[PDB]
Amino acid sequence: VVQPINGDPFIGSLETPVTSSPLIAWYLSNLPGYRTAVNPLLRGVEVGLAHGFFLVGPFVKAGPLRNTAYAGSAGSLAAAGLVVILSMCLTIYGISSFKEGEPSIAPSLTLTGRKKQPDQLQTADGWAKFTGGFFFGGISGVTWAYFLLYVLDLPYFVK
Amino acid sequence: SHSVKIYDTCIGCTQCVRACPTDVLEMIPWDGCKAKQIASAPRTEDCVGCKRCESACPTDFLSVRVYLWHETTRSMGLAY
Amino acid sequence: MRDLKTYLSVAPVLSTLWFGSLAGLLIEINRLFPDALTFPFFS
Amino acid sequence: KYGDKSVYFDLEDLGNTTGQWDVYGSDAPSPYNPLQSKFFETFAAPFTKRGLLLKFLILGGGSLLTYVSANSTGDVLPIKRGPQEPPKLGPRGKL
Amino acid sequence: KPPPIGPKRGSKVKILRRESYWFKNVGSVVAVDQDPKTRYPVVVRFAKVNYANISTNNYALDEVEEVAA
Amino acid sequence: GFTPPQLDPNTPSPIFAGSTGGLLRKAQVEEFYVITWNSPKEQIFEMPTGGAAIMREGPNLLKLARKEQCLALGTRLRSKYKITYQFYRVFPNGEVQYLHPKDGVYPEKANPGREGVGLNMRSIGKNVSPIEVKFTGKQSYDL
Amino acid sequence: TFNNLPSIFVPLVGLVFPAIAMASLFLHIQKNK
Amino acid sequence: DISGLTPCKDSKQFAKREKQQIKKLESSLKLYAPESAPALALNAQIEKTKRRFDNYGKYGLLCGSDGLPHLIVNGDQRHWGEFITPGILFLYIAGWIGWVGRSYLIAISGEKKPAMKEIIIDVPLASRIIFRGFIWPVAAYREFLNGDLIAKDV
Amino acid sequence: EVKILVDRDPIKTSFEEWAKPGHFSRTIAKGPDTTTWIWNLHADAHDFDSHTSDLEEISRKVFSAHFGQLSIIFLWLSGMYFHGARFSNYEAWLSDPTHI
Ligand code: CLA
Ligand code: CLA
Ligand code: CLA
Ligand code: CLA
Ligand code: CLA
Ligand SMILES: CC1=C(/C=C/C(C)=C/C=C/C(C)=C\C=C\C=C(C)\C=C\C=C(C)\C=C\C2=C(C)CCCC2(C)C)C(C)(C)CCC1
Ligand code: SF4
Repeated sequence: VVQPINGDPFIGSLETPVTSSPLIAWYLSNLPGYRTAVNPLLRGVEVGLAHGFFLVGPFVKAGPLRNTAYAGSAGSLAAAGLVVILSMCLTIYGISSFKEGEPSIAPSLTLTGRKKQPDQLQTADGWAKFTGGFFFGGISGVTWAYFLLYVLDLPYFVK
Repeated sequence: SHSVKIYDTCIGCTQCVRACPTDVLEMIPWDGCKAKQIASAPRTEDCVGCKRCESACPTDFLSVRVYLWHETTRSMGLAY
Repeated sequence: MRDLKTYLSVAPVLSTLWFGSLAGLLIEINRLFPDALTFPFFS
Repeated sequence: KYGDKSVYFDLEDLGNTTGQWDVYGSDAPSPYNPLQSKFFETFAAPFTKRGLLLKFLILGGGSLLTYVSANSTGDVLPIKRGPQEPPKLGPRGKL
Repeated sequence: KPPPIGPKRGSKVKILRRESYWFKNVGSVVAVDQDPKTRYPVVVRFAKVNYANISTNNYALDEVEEVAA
Repeated sequence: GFTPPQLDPNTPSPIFAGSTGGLLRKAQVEEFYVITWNSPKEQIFEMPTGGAAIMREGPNLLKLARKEQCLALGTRLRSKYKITYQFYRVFPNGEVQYLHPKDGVYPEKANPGREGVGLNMRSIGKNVSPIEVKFTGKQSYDL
Repeated sequence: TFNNLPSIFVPLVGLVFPAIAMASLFLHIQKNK
Repeated sequence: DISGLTPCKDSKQFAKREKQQIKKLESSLKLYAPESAPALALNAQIEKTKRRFDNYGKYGLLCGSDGLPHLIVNGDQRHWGEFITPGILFLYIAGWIGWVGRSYLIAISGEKKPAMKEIIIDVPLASRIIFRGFIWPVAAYREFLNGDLIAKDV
Repeated sequence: EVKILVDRDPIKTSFEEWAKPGHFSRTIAKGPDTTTWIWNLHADAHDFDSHTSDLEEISRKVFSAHFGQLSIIFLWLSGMYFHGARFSNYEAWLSDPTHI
C-alpha cells in the first residue's frame, strides 16, 4: 500500500505501511507530540517524564561512577542536568523560531482535507508552556527513576 | 541575486540562453553584429550561477558574464 | 608499411624505443663502469 | 478542485496542493484526567515565561554545577583527591 | 565607405585587446563586416585555439594592428 | 501588452506512483513552479524528481519543486517529444506568475518586445578596477 | 579555597559560558527586525 | 684535506666500511658451494665492492668522520671530477636535448598542422637534427648574437 | 531460436588506423589542438558505448578485448610458470618447504 501521501504523487513522501497504517499512524497520532488539540503543557509534561526516565537509564549504570555507591544519585543528577539543558535548548528554539504572538505555523489541514484548527504548540506561548511542562516532567521523572532505583533495586538488573 | 551581464562583444549565437536551465537569459534585437541580436538577462533572480551560459560563449574571453553575489533560496537551488 | 612506421614514430612507441635504447646504454655503462662518483680522467 | 481525477492543483486550497497536512496531528480532545491536568497547570505555570525560564535554567544550573564541583570531595572525582603519591623525578635530574 | 574599411582578407594582424587569449599574438583576418554599425567586425582566425577550443573571434578596428610582415 | 499570461486551470496531472523528490515545505511557505504542457498521446517520460511518469493525452500539470526542474523537463519535452510547454510560479499567497517565454516565444528567437537589461555597452576588459568604485555599492560592473 | 577555585571556575567557564554564549549567539543568529 | 675531511686513501672509517661490507657479503657466502652461481656472483660483488672502495681512495675523495666520500663542489681544481667536469658533461647533453628539440619545433612550425608532428614524431627530420645539437654551444651562441635564440614579441 | 549469427570481414586488418590516433571518436579523430586530446585519447579508448550507438560493434569490440585480456593472462601465467621453471628454487623448495 505504498501509494503516495494523500494520493499526491508530487509531494515528497509516500503512504507506505510504516508511515500511513492503522497501527503506526494511530500510535503517532495519540501521543503527546501530535495531540494538537490539547494544550501543549500536558504534552510537554508527558514528554519530559518519559525522557527523564529514558535519560536516568544510561547514567546510573553507564557512567563514570556506575560501579560506586554514588551511581544512582550522581547519575540521576547528570540526567537532571541534561534535562535542564534540553529545556534550555528547547527554550532558545521557541524564542528563535517564532517571536511572540504570530498565529501557528502548523498545518491547518489533515489527510482527510478537514480545515482543522492549527496546532497552538508552534506559537510562542504554546511552545513556552510545552518547555515548562518538559522541564517539570523531566525533573520529576529523574527523581522518580531515582526513587524506583532506590526502593525497588532488586527486580531491576544490576550487572 | 547573481549579477549576469552581457557585453557588446556578443555575436548573437543564442547558445548562452539555449544552455541556461533557469530562463535567466533571453535574446533581444540589436544593431552591433551581423546576426542583429544580443542576449539580455532580465530574470537574474532565477540565476543559480551554474555558468553554463559562459561555458558556451564563443568570444575572445566572454560576452556573457556571471558575477557571484547575494545567494538566495532560488540562486542556491534549494527545493527546501 | 608506411602506416606501421607512422605508428612506430608515434610518441609512446618512439618514447619506449628511445628510453629502452637509452636505458640499455646507461645500464651497460654502469656494468662496465660501475660505482662511479668522480670523473678521474684529467682529474 | 483537489479531489478530481488526478488533480492536485486546487489553486484555492493551496494547503492540499503544497502538502500542508497534519500527517498525524490528531485533534482529539485531552485524554488526560482533568484533576491531574489542573495540578500540572498550577505547578508548571511558573515555567510559562520562556525568558524567565531561560534565566532561571542557566543561572540555577551554573550555580548547582559550581556547588557540586566545590562541595564534592575526591571520593567522587580523582582530580580533587590529589596526587596521594610521591612525585617522580623527571629525566636528567628533573629537567 | 562601401570600399573596405578594415584589413584585407588574409592580412596577418596583431591583437591589442588585453582581455583576449591571443593578446600580443598574430592572427589571420578571414573577414571584415563592412556594415558601418557593428562594433567588432574584424573576424580573425588564429592558429592555436583558446581555452574554449576556439580559434576565431571578432575584434574591433582599434583593437587590432597589422604587422610589417 | 502583446502576449497575455495563460492562467493555468485545474488540469489533470500525469500518472505517477509517487516519489520522494517532490514538494517539500518550500512549497508550503514559498513558490513551487507549476508546469503545464499538452501531449499528443499518453506516453512515458522521465520525471526531474527521479522516476518515470506517464503523461496524459491532452493537457497535463506538474508541481515539482523549483524552476530548474520544470525547465529541464520542458527542454526534454521540446527536444525529445516536440511539444509546446509553459510553466509558472505559484506563491503560497495565491498569485501565479507566468515566466518561461514571457512573449509567447522561447528565449532564443530575438523577437522584439523585450527590453535589454544586464547590458554593458563595452568590451569586458574596459570595466573599472575596484579601487575606482571603492566604498560604493556598485561593485565593478554597474559603472 | 584557592585549591577549590578551579573546581568552581572550570565547570563555570567550560560549561556555562558555552551555554550563555552559544545560546545568546544562536538567538542573535535567529533574529529579525 | 679541506673542510676538515680526511682523504679516503688515508681514512680509517672508510676502510672499516670496506671490511664491514665484505664481512656482510661473506656471511651470505658460507651458505653455498664456492663454485656454484650464487657464490660466484657473491665473489664478483665482493671484488666489485673492493675495487669500488679502492677507486674512491685513489681518486682523492674526501671521507669525513662518518667514513663516506663527501663531494666538494666549491670549485677546487683537485675536485672538478666531483661536480664541474661532470657538470659540463651534463650541460652539454642537456643543451643537446633542448637544442634538438627547439630546432625540431622550429622545423615543424612551418607545417599545416604542426601538432601532429609532436605526436607522430618525424623521425627523418629529428634524426637529421638529432646530431645538430652536437654543436649547440656555438649555434646557440650565434642565435643569441644574431637574435634567433630569443623570439621577438610581435 | 539460438544460432551462430556471425558476419565475415566487417573490419579490415590494417595499420592505417594505428597511424591516425584517436580514430575511434569524432572530436578526437581530427588532431591535437591541445594536450588534453591525448588524455582524451586514452580516457575514451575503451569507451566503446561512446564511439558507436549500435550494440553489435560494441559487443564485438568487448568480445575481442576480452580475448586480449585472456591473451595477457595466459602470457602472465606463462611468465610465472617459466620463472618458476628457470629462475626458481621450486625443485629445492619441495624438499624443505617449511624452511626454504
Ligand atoms: C570543559 C569543561 C568541562 C567540565 C568542567 C566538565 C565536567 C564534567 N564532565 Mg565533561 N565534557 C566536556 C566538558 C566539560 N566537562 C565536553 C566538551 C564533553 C564532550 C567531549 C564532555 C563529555 C563528558 C562525558 C561523556 C562525561 C563527562 C563527565 C563529566 C563530569 C565528571 C565525571 C566525574 O568523575 O564526576 C561525576 C559527576 C557526576 C556524575 C555529576 C554530574 C554533575 C551534573 C552534570 C551537574 C548538573 C548541573 C546543571 C543542572 C546542568 C548544567 C548547567 C549548564 C548551564 C552547564 C563533570 C561534571 C562525565 C559525567 O559525569 O557526565 C554524566 C561523563 O560521563 N563529560
Ligand atoms: C638527480 C639526482 C641524482 C643524481 C645526481 C644521481 C647521480 C648518480 N647516481 Mg643516482 N639515483 C637517483 C638520482 C640521482 N642519482 C634516483 C632518483 C635513483 C632511483 C631511480 C637513483 C639510483 C641509482 C643507482 C641504483 C645507482 C645510481 C648511480 C649514480 C651515479 C651514476 C654514474 C654513472 O653511471 O654515470 C656514467 C655516465 C653515464 C651513464 C652517461 C653517459 C652519457 C653518454 C656516453 C654520452 C656522453 C658522451 C658524448 C658523446 C659527449 C662526449 C664529448 C664530445 C663528443 C663532445 C651518479 C653518482 C650508480 C652509482 O654508481 O652510484 C654511485 C648506481 O649504482 N643512482
Ligand atoms: C596485430 C595485428 C592487428 C592489426 C594490424 C589490427 C588493426 C586494427 N584493429 Mg585489431 N585486433 C588485433 C590485431 C590487430 N588489429 C587483435 C590481436 C585483437 C584482439 C585483442 C584485436 C582487437 C581489435 C578491436 C576490438 C578493435 C580493433 C581495431 C583495430 C583498428 C584500430 C586499432 C588501433 O588503432 O589501435 C591500436 C592499438 C594498439 C596498437 C595497442 C592496443 C593494446 C594491445 C592490444 C594490448 C596491450 C598489451 C600491453 C602489454 C598492456 C599494457 C601494459 C603495459 C603498460 C606494460 C585497426 C584496423 C578497432 C577497430 O577497427 O574499430 C574501429 C577495434 O575496435 N582490433
Ligand atoms: C571487468 C572490469 C572492468 C571493465 C571491463 C571496465 C571497463 C570500463 N570502465 Mg570501469 N572500472 C573497473 C573495472 C572495469 N572497467 C574498476 C575495477 C573500477 C574501479 C576503479 C572502475 C571504475 C571506472 C570509472 C570510474 C570509469 C570506468 C570507465 C570504464 C570504461 C572506459 C575506461 C577507459 O577507456 O579507460 C582505458 C584505460 C585507462 C584510461 C587506463 C587507466 C590507468 C590506470 C588507473 C593506471 C594505474 C593502475 C595500475 C594498476 C598501477 C600501476 C602503475 C604503473 C603503471 C606505474 C570501460 C567501459 C569509465 C567510463 O565508462 O567512462 C564513461 C569511467 O568513467 N570504470
Ligand atoms: C562449453 C562452451 C563454452 C566455454 C568453455 C566458454 C568459455 C568462455 N567464454 Mg563463452 N560462450 C559460449 C560457450 C562457452 N564459453 C557460447 C555458446 C557463447 C555464445 C552465447 C559464448 C559467449 C561468450 C562471450 C560473449 C564471452 C565468452 C567468454 C568466455 C571466457 C570467459 C573467461 C574465462 O573464464 O576464461 C577461462 C579460460 C578458459 C576456460 C580457456 C579455454 C580455452 C578454449 C580453447 C576456449 C573455450 C572453448 C571455445 C568456446 C571453443 C570454440 C571453438 C574453437 C576451438 C574454434 C571463457 C573462455 C568471455 C571472454 O573471456 O571473452 C574472450 C566473453 O566475452 N563467451
Ligand atoms: C662555477 C660553479 C658554481 C657557480 C656558478 C654560478 C653562480 C653560475 C651562475 C650562472 C647564471 C647566473 C646564469 C644565468 C643564465 C641566464 C640566462 C638568461 C640564460 C639563458 C639561456 C638560454 C635562453 C638557453 C637556451 C637553450 C640552450 C642553449 C640549451 C638548450 C636549448 C635552449 C633553447 C633551452 C658553483 C661554485 C656553485 C659550483 C661549481 C660551478
Ligand atoms: S552565448 Fe555569448 S555570444 Fe552567444 S548569444 Fe549568448 S552572449 Fe551572445
